[PDB]
Amino acid sequence: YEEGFDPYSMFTPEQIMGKDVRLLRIKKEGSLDLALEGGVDSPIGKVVVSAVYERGAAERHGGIVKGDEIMAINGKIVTDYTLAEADAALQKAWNQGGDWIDLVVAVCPPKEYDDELTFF
Amino acid sequence: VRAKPYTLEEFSYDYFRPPPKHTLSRVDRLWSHTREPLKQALLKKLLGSEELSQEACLAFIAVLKYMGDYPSKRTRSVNELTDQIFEGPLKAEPLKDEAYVQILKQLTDNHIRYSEERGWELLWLCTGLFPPSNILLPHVQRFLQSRKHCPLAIDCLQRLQKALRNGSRKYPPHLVEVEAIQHKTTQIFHKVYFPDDTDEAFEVESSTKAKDFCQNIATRLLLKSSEGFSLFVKIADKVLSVPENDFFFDFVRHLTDWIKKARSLTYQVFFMKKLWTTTVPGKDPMADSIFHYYQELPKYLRGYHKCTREEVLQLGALIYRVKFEEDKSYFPSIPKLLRELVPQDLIRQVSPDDWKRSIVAYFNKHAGKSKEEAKLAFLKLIFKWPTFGSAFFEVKQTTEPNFPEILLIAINKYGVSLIDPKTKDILTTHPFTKISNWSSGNTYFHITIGNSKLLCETSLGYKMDDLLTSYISQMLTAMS
Repeated sequence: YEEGFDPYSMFTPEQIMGKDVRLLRIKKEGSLDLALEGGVDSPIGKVVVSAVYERGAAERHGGIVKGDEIMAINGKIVTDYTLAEADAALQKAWNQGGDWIDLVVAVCPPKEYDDELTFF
Repeated sequence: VRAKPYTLEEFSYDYFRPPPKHTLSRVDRLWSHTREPLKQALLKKLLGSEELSQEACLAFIAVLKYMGDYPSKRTRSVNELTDQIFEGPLKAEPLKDEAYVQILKQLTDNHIRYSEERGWELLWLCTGLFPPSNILLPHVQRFLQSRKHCPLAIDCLQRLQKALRNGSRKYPPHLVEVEAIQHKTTQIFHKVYFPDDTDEAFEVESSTKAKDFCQNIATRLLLKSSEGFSLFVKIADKVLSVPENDFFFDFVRHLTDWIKKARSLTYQVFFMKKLWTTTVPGKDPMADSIFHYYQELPKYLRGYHKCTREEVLQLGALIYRVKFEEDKSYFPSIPKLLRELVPQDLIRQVSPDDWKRSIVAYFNKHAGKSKEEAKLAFLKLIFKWPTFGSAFFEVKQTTEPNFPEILLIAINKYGVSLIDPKTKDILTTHPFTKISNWSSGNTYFHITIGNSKLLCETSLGYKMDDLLTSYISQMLTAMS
């Protein structure tokens, strides 16, 4: 299963240096409800989760959160994809073929700072 | 003979679609009330426009439903039918005149009293969203002027004037607008919250723009200037500033609509200092009294500033004085109220009773000063610091290698400052004049310096972006 995934079969030690790389095999029921942001072009220079909507599929699985990095979609590495290239690949993996979607993600570490309140 | 009330009969002859060719052969006027849905838009202009005629017929079934002239249900939202009526004209100009002629038609020779009372609510809602064209406007005015005895006719005429002046709305009527007119009340009052833990009810109209609203609050509060002040909407988690030229009801409606897509839809309207450029303590007594002290106090207590022990004892004794004035009966309560008197990070540096003894000594040095004088004395001491009037953000920076990963970012009149969170030392200040570009996402905030790039990991990029945009705009317009 997903607990039996080796990220070194897909990535070089330099590629996943310090990253916590996991495999998520999402169910494939209705809407994926997972938004992306970034792209190779962008300031962050990677594909990250911008929102996991409460409705389901990505939320129902629970393995993926806002800030996590999308590294591969159905075996195809998406690290140097643009935002439009990534969104197209994510939708095409969800709509076209299979009974599941295979997402390789770099799990974002806990926020070591107050990222909620602002005093004006 | 007394003149009958004005109808769209004469207007219809030139601007309504002609009657079907079979009409004359047949030995229920287009400009008069029906219970029969339209199959084609009223206006001759929409004849060719298939997509627009379609939307005009959908909005008319919503006008029928609202007025009880078409079956519906015990509808969930008070604004479910009114959104269907106005979403069309708000997204397309040709549909704006269709909205008026449809409503006016349904108010012309309407036998049903329940129906006619509901159509009036719709015309009142319409007059606060957008005016009719220059061609139609006189007819709408003559329609209203000949029906002065109807309780909403003079208000619709008044709203028309405000709609011609302020321009058109972008979002359908808010639930407070719909509930007000259904409750037979044309005046709306909205609560506004201030940093001094008080609130007040201010009158709001459909045409109210955040700038006018801000000016009425400023006038009320006897402020010397409304410059740097702004409305803020606190909904769910989010706290957004309201753009100066935005319609108050459009901002709230859109923000609540947006929150509803990702989901209690309860909001709070705040008035606060946003930009601190022109702020000088002593200049404006009410601005200092209500806003400046109360806004700078929690920033200070979070430990965002670099201060000496002499200053924390002085400010501690000054806070006590704002809270209890000359009363010394809350002196033994200083250990219990330390989180309210001393910055978070320094509390552990000294025992609760050593703080109590030091604060009690400094208070007696502040003579017989009032709660108000104490607010100014606190402000004047902190105005000496380069971090006064800042917006502080805790971020994870990914671009600077000599700087810590966790940074404290202060956005104030001097630009963007990167502060060491531990020492409270300013590592660098990037003036607004040296900031060439910026962007934000849900997980970041980026700034380009010159022809140097800074990437911050944050969920507050939207706020930072707004502040950077507002400060740079303020300066750029001041340079004219």
